Amino acid sequence: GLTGTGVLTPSSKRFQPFQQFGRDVSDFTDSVRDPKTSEILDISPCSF
Amino acid sequence: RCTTFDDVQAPNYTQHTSSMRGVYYPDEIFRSDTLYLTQDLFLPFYSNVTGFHTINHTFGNPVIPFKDGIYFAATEKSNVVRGWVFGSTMNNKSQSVIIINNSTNVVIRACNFELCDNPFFAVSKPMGTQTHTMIFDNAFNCTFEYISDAFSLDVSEKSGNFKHLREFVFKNKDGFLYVYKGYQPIDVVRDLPSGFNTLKPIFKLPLGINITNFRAILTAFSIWGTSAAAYFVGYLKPTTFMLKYDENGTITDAVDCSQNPLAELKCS
Amino acid sequence: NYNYKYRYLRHGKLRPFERDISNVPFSPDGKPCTPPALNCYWPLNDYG
Repeated sequence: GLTGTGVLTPSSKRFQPFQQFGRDVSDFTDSVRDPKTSEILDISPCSF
Repeated sequence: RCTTFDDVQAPNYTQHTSSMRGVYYPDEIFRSDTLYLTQDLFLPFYSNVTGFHTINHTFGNPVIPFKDGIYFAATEKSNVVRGWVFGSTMNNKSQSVIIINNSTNVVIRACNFELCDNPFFAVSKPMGTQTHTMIFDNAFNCTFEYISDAFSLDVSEKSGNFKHLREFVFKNKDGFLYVYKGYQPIDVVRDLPSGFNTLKPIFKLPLGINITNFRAILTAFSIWGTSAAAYFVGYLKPTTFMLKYDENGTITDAVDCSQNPLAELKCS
Repeated sequence: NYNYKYRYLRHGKLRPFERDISNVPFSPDGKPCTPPALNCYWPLNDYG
């Protein structure tokens, strides 16, 4: 359900089996466990 | 059959300390590196703990009410007290929900149920064949039925360390049924160690009945049997909490507001 | 359509997403009755 705009790159983290989203300071999801088994970050700020 | 036995007496209502036990994963969502706030029906810290100190002298399963958020704990020895049937009038004339096992797999039904004054698990002492687990007697004007996975799950009569620890939270949300679990191997005599552990979302069942009152289910050792132990009960109360999440992505420090003016300024 | 019913009697108001079938011999302060003994009815009602 998550469209968006930015840059993706894999994680460096300690993720959990139920889990999907990270919402860094607020409501951001920060990261996706891809729906076909990957677990990457999010950097929606490309450069601007 | 209300296969109801002779050794049930009224208790002394023994109460203890609720220091920091009962924290769960509030969402499906990671956080890190903050104090995050939200409010929930939680167990208040440090407060009373209803200790039910069932021994061979006393079996303990009265009428057990829900009353707006609950907490279950049992320092188990091979998982004696399994079974949760939640409902309103605890009879045929309650469509309730039976939440039991075939010792591997969770079998749940919600329907009119022949809710006897004592149905149980007629479990033996050295082996453990549930002789009289007939609880699926009657089912008409039904609603629901659910079967989970077969998993490793022991029953039998033991003692020793308080190695198993069933820490359960059964939480309602508009009919939805939230099941938390977190394992914590412990050994005190039977005095309560303090501590804190993440409880973790096993299940939902979306059931939606008049979820008022209930009992527990035990394993009656076909002379019944409980041993030198207890089980701990709490309620939930709707207050606002501040959590300290690490960089390792873990519940590390849960702190209420309304417990303590100190805790209020902490969350302030 | 005499086949199908609803209920229109209860102690108090509802809560979201809840189902009770129990055709209580309903009465304002308990009274498990044999309706229609007086002040003892049932909540169910047909459709017409």
